[PDB]
Amino acid sequence: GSQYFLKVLIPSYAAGSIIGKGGQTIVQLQKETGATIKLSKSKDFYPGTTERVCLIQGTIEALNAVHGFIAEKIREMPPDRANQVKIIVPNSTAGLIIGKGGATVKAIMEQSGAWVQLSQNRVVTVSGEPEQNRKAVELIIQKIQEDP
RNA sequence: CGCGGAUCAGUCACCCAAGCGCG
Ligand SMILES: [K+]
Ligand SMILES: [Mg+2]
Ligand SMILES: [Mg+2]
Repeated sequence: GSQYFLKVLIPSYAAGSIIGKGGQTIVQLQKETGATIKLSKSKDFYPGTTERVCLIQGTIEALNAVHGFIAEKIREMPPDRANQVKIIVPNSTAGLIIGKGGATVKAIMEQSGAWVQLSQNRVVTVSGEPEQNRKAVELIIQKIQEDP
């Protein structure tokens, strides 16, 4: 199957619950999706964040699924960040997500009901309700896929 | 590459050190 990458920012309070005791949860998730998942270590934050990074590699569907799981776990806090997803895209993909004078991010936001913003990489922050975020991430991933 | 799993890690896995191998 065709393999793709997704980098997601995880607040440190959520990492415990996505790895699980002795790694059980992350293993299961990797085994069930076929995805490979790597978190940066506890104090390895994305430049100018307090967030760890989660490298996911797998099929388009596995990326949406892994990210769906991560979102859920983040939604169970120890305020703004409860309902955001941040992902890291190459400048190339960043360019594709925006679109001619912002047409594309506007289309995405219409289709999702999410509020999407962009900060050699940029972080994309998606804002809204679970199903809204999940929808926008699907469109974003689709544009990760389509960039050669 | 395989076994291993120091130290880190506080739901902490994978990766990574010693050490011991197979090719
Ligand atoms: K090993
Ligand atoms: Mg091992
Ligand atoms: Mg080794």
